[PDB]
Amino acid sequence: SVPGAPNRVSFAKLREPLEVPGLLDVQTDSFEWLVGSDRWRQAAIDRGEENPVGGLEEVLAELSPIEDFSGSMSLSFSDPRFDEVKASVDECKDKDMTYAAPLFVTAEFINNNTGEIKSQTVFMGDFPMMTEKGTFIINGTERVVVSQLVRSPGVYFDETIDKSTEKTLHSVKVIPGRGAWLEFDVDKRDTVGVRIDRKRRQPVTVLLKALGWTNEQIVERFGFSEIMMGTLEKDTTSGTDEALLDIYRKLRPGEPPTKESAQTLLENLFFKEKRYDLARVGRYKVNKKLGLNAGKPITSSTLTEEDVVATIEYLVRLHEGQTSMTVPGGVEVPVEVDDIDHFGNRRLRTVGELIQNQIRVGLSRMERVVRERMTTQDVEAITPQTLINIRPVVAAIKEFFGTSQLSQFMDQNNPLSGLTHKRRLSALGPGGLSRERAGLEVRDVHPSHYGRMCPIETPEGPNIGLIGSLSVYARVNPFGFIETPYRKVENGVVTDQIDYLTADEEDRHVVAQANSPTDENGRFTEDRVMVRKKGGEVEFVSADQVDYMDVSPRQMVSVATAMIPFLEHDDANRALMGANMQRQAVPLVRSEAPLVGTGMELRAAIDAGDVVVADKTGVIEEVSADYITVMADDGTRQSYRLRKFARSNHGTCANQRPIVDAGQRVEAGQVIADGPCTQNGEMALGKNLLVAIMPWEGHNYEDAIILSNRLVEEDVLTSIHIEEHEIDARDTKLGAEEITRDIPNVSDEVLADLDERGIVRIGAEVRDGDILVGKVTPKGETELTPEERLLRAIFGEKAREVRDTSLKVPHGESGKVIGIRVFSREDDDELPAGVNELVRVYVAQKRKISDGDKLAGRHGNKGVIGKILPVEDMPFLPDGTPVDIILNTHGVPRRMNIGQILETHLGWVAKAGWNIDVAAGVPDWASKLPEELYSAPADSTVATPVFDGAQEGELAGLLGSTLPNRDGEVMVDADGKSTLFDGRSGEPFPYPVTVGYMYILKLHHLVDDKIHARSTGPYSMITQQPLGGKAQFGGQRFGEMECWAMQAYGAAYTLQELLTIKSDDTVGRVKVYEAIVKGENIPEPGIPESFKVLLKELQSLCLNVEVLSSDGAAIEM
Amino acid sequence: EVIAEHPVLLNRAPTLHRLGIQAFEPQLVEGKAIQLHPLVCEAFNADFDGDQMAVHLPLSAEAQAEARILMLSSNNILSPASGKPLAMPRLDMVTGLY
Amino acid sequence: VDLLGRNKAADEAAERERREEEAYAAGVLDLMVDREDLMDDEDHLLAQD
Ligand SMILES: [Mg+2]
Repeated sequence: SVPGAPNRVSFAKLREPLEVPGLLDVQTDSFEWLVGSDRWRQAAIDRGEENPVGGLEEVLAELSPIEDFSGSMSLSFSDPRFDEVKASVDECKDKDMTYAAPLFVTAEFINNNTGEIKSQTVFMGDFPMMTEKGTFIINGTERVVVSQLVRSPGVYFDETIDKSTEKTLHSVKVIPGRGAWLEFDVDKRDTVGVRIDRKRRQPVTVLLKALGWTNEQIVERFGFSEIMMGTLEKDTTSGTDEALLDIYRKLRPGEPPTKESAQTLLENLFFKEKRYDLARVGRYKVNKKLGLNAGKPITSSTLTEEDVVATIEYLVRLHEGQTSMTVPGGVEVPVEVDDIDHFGNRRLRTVGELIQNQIRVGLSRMERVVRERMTTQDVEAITPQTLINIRPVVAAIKEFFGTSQLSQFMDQNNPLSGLTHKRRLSALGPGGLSRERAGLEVRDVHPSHYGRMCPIETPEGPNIGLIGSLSVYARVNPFGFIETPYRKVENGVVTDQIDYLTADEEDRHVVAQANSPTDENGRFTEDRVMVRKKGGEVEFVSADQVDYMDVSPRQMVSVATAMIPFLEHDDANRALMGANMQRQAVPLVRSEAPLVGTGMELRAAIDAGDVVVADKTGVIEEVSADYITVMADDGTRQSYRLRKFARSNHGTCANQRPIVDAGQRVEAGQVIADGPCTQNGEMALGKNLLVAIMPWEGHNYEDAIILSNRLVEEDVLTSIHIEEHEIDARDTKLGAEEITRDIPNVSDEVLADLDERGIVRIGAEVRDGDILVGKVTPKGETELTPEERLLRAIFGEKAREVRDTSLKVPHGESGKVIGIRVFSREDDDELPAGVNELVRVYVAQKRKISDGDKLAGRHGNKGVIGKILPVEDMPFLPDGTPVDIILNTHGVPRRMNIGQILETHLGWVAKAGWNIDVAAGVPDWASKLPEELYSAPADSTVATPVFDGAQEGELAGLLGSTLPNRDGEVMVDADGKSTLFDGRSGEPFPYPVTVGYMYILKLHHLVDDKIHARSTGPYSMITQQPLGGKAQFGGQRFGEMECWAMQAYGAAYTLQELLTIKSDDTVGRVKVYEAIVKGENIPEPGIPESFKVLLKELQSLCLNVEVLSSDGAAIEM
Repeated sequence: EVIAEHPVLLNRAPTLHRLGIQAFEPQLVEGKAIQLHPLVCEAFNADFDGDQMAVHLPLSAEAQAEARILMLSSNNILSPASGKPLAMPRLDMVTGLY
Repeated sequence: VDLLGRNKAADEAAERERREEEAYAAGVLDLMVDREDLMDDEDHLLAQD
């Protein structure tokens, strides 16, 4: 499909009826809806939806008209419009600006007395805009807003077990989009009550009467249930007014018992749409569940007395065990409890809806000021400009993009990491679930996740289960529910019709498995087929009972999980580990696509956006490392600037490079420049290299890994890492700090590489302790000691009042300076208050693979390099080729991740071409293979989808059809094993060893940034203990369990020195340091300050405490 | 010259049993990863797939003697829970001897 | 019993016992290792979470 797609032969045997949709739609569609772009308008009206309203249009219409308390004044908003962005994305990133566009809305002031209308256009501020990649730019940093999973504004019934009596208690709560809650429950004594606005419980009959129902009507409607009649009998309230007064005094205990307010508050609490709203999704859910207004259009989202009575009837029917209910005027609906974890109840707040809510809050704040100062300015001399205060809305938008929990720095470790970050589904966040209520129950795989949330992919951190990844084929219902496609099946023949179903509606049909065998016409060729039914149960049903089928086997998995070959053979835990480790790969200096992979790796590469794609067909006029110029067929000229050695958010290098030649023809959408971690426009997260599966002298013992020195000499696993140091000069109580080259008391050996401005020159190499930016700060009173004055005298030191605070390379860091960015308010640049100049320095280094670095495959097999062997020591094949990596045999079987062996065998088959004989007909094991796989040359990449790829029999047959080597001798036998020689001894190994090619990748857990040490350093002022963390140069923790272990050893002295000398004991610490440096034996400790102060306090309490020596001897000190 | 004959304690949290802290005689190695004797892995419940370890330096003479005598790894062959040996061949070492 | 009722009876020793037991559980949770200074190969669920 992609014009520049390399030919990767595929093992798939099933034809996909639906292509994978745009993977970033989950963001772009939402933002288009928010801004009401014409594209979204057309795509929505195509659905038969008349006059779609954008998010901003919806919010503005809901906000207006704002009417004065007297009705003589009014204000209205409409017609939101957007102009061109101030600057391009790259310029904004380069200048620490925010990618935003002006927002204008037409505002009309109306005076109802004289009829004056004042209509103008009001600037509402700079609204941040989304880029083509589905991300935002704020203050120069790239950020992503992740979708949030939240409970929908429906009505939810449930049953629980009473803690005291162990009885069954049924309850219901009405959850609105905006407003107060309403809930009912049957007590353990069979008493039906209602809680209004979470307040104290009271009989439901009180609420029923307050709505105007008389005792006769209540008896008639609820006579079927004895508990309701008993509650009414025991209800000591009569008449509508008395019940209204009771409710009013319940909700407003401190207000006078006036009848007018008592009647008004109830109407204004639920039933009038000013302060209560179900948001057009809560209304839909309530109508569907209770069977109200069947077939009617959604006219209003307000609550009505009819549905409250219906909810009470539903609760009463549920308590008494009835299964079906019919409401007067409605349609029959089953009576059952609600599983809040079911995606028929959970909905998705996309970026658009979150920004809409923030804008709603801002405009709500604005409305108060507008209506307040409507009553303070002279009438008829009041334009919209005079009272439209846009500060609150801009402040709200800035706060959301700067401090909200959903807007996060994009995970820019590699293209796959960023792509999978944009498609997150986060249950945690404001309006989600409570911080301390994230129990193990919610973070579990419900059956409804199938086809809309991947069960394998999830972070390893504390958010396991709380954060998910959207599936490849899923999409978002305009109500926010996640839909997924299915093929319609009729009379047992699979049809090309595809319908999108939500989890709520999927349970009403029987869904067959994706890869069920079928004939050319589509009819099933089996009597019984595996299907999923209402409860998520998998069973076997006749061929005439199926209703739908999955579009493809890859429906359940996500983008990352779709890139693990032979995913059948890996356990769920190891698949999870591999999927998450794919997100931690660090881009290498030269990327290389895997020999054996999946067809997804192409699309995922393009949809990530890091690859440059030609917009229009044309000829490559000029190509260079920095930019590509294309002349379109229509005469238009395009220029694409490539980003070179740009530092990602996580310190990885984002270097791009072109893959086209001058004069070449490129089709529309063709990839013209490789991304940071792709080759020819497809994912290249790692390197494919030769692996032998055998233990080796114990160097690969306990999941360790052995590497050949070749990988160090050829820069196979080398990666470039860039660090950004920062400093600034601020105003102080003694004055302003200064950046200078004349820093005091340093030899010329130290500042040789500093420029005139005092900043390290570009291109110079720096090592830990080297000065980067020379900075000096004013000091206070000197008051030299006699010794210091003598030193001034004997060196002729003229008085100066500055102290050195120059920026220096942190401990254990080095590299070459590649860039400097300097800002200063004198150049009108925006800076923090009380700051004059700011400097940022970029230091780049070329890290090779070393001992301790973490490597891993795609199947969850991970380890650390325990040894790097000389090339001559590695076991080598009979032709002299030395293997690159050795993996221990004992780690494969018990981990249940045998898919790595499949990858090894298929990679060997791919590296050396194969040729299946057809002289006497196709071999019986080659019947299912497509003809395209009957032959292939060396280094021929192959594809094996996750759930439809190479079979065991096909792979076993292919292993014996590989082409010979240069000399004509086959290295690997039909079993995938080869006879390896010993590099050291030279004798052949007694038994053949499994050999092949494995795709392994370098994780971002390098030892260079994990080693830490501390003899003495800074200390915390609050608690006097050593600081914590590598950045602060802190010490290691010594917990209570370590103290228990030391006590169990009987090592009293070691524990004492750990708790006192190496801890908050200043005098002892200094004494021990002095003794060590001077060679004196370590002084003994004793009598800490805490005991001294405790003893002093005890004495202050007139308690004659004293310390005595021996078993009854005199005092000491 | 300084590092010779100066034991250091190795620890890996959590410390469920006293053998979680053990003294070793340090020797300098290139690179940045600590090298741990295989036979003590079972004691530390550590595998070489990404685990880290903490090192503490005894200072006083009494502390050095305690580490050299009470806490030395070679002196803790037997587990304290049941007296059965703990630093014995495992995994690869078994397969060879078998 | 309906006519007389109860004089808003409350218990004090039971509340003290509950408070002490909850404090002991909090101390037990604090005794465990924190996420800031784990030594495992990768982050994982802790009891405190
Ligand atoms: Mg581990």
